[PDB]
Amino acid sequence: MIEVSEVIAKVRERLNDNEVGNYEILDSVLVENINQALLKICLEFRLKKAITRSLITEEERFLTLNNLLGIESVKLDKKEIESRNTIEKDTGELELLILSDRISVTPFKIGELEVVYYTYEEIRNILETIKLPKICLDVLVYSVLCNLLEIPNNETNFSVLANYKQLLKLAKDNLTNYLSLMYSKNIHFSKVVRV
Amino acid sequence: MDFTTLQNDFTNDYQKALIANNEFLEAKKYYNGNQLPQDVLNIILERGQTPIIENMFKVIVNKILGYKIESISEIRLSPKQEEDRALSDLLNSLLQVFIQQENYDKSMIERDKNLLIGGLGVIQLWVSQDKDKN
Amino acid sequence: WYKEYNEETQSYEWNRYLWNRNTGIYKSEKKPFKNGACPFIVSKLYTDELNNYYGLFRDIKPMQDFI
Amino acid sequence: AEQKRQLLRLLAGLNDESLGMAVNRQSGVAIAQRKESGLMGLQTFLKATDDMDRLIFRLAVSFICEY
Amino acid sequence: AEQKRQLLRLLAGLNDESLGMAVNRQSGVAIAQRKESGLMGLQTFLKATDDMDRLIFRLAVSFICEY
Repeated sequence: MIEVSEVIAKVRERLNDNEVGNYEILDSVLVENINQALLKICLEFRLKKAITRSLITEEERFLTLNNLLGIESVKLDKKEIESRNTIEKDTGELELLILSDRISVTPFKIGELEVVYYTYEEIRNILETIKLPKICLDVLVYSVLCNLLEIPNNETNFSVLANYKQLLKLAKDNLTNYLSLMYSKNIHFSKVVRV
Repeated sequence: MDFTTLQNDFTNDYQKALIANNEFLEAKKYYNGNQLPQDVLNIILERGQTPIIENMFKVIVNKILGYKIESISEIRLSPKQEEDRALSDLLNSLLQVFIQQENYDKSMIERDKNLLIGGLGVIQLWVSQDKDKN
Repeated sequence: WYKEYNEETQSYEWNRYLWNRNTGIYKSEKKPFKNGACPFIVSKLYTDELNNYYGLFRDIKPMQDFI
Repeated sequence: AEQKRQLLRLLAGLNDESLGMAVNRQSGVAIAQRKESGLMGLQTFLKATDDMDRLIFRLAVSFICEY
Repeated sequence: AEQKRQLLRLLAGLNDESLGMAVNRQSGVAIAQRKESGLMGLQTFLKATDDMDRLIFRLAVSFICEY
């Protein structure tokens, strides 16, 4: 778990804005930028998988998720749902209807939905805590810092942004290392193709 | 002689001959086109591919059995002594109604197919007498 | 054509029944050949498990499909 | 496609293509002659045809000797 | 695939393909003739068939001389 205070402190130090009195960058701006960074980080690395198992009937037809990034598996009464669409097809094959963070089934059928998806748990207060591995700290800083360096404070801000991009790439490499060590098999040989 | 030892000896004989009868049924399934396993068939059909089965050993068994169809062996009898000839030339005339019956070639070709596909060949004989002292 | 053994003589005879589904039996004759012989002569090439006839079609069918 | 086209003739027993040799091997029908063997792959089909012909002629002899 | 396709004919004893030569070697059935040997790989199968035929005809002679 990462506290927001330490991310904020590192960003303030890096922006030469570690002054309690002045705060040229408002904390609302920093919290919004941290939300954006959490968005991008959780989308690119698929950090947070969530499972929701609800029921849809004729009364309520939609399943309201929260902070949706992507759906990787849908079951309806232990039956695979195959295609995804946003158009509300009248009849045909059974598809999953996505309505911008509302989930239903296109040629509607009474039943239950077991959906696997991805989530943010974004923050709104400086005293909150980000439920992410500590290795994700440097990728949060260097990603939110590139978002703020492009305020035209200095004539050489974009070269500094370019340097921070490489630093961010290295941080992402570290994060990928961690994720592979956690959630991946410890294998050393491949399997023969069986057809 | 009663049901108890008949059931127990049938169980002992059937359980110790199951690993060979399973291979016999596998061999008869492989001879009749069923050559792919269920998981391989599923892996092929999930890619939208038509599973092609080359039954390359059915033609081998058919070639060996085609050699055996026309080389059907009969057994003739020869006399040991000189006085046994009138016996043997009698019995060789009496084996012809056993040779040229309709079931003989069918039983021999089924025997050779069972001996080649699997390992067993079983042929039974009977002494049926229908109505006219025959 | 049905194989049924008689009770006067103890041998099997074949009897013919011309009938229709959901109508009944049109004509029923018993032993219509003076010996009780079935007129049909059948032979199956390549009987297999599940009691089907296999033919020469099934082993050469995937080659034709691939062609 | 050429490989499966050759395998189609192979799988049906038409390898050892000597059918033209085999029909000229059936010129001698003098008194006591055997099959004068050619092919081996189609011999199951020929044997099934022989057994059905034997059953057909047994039934035909049983009809002729009765009617 | 071609190597294993040749090895399939090799492993079943169908190498030295002289079956058509061997069946023409069995034309002489005059008085006292031997097997007139061709193949060697299938000879175990032919010998097992010969021994089962000998047992079959021993049982058949024992039935004929008794019934």
